[PDB]
Formats: sequence, C-alpha cells, structure tokens
Amino acid sequence: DLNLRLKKLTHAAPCMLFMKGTPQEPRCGFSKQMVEILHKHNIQFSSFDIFSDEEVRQGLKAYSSWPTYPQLYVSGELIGGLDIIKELEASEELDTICPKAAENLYFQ
Repeated sequence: DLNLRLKKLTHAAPCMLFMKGTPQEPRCGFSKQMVEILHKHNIQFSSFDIFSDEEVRQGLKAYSSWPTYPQLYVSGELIGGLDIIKELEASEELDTICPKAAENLYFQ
C-alpha cells in the first residue's frame, strides 16, 4: 500500500529531505542549494534520493500535492521546497523550525 509507505517515509526521521541524489553528491542545483543551507545551519536531517524509486518520486508528488523537488519534511509535515527554506533562513526561523543534534562530548 503506497500511501502507508509514503507516510512511513516522510516520518522516517524528525527531518526528512526528498532530493535528487544524496547530500554528498547532489544531482541538481536545486537539491545542492537545499543541502548547502541545511549543512550550514547544522540541521539534523536524513534524506531520500528520488532517482532511486520512481513510484515514490511520482507518488509523493500526488500524496503531498507538491509538484517538484526538493521537498523538506519536519516531524512528518511538509515544510516546502527551496524557496520556503530560503525565506526561513532569511527571516531566521529555519533554526527554530528544524531539529539539530546534540553536540555533547564523548570524553571527560
């Protein structure tokens, strides 16, 4: 069941990015810009490569009624794409909306 599958994928991590390629090898400038912003802000995120699975690539566009990528999800909710992530960065609310990892030490 595809809807169940897409619910699970969008909720796979506190912050989930659907992109062309991976964060280390982004395969589109729009995806590259997205990952750069997230990395710069030290956002904690997992990602899914839409080139890896065409059923997910097309199904998620219909499921979320969002006709392109990249798409950022936080807590399973669609935040949006590149333009929205830039606006949040610009208004300084990106860091508030998104999760970040603990930076505690593993030594005393």
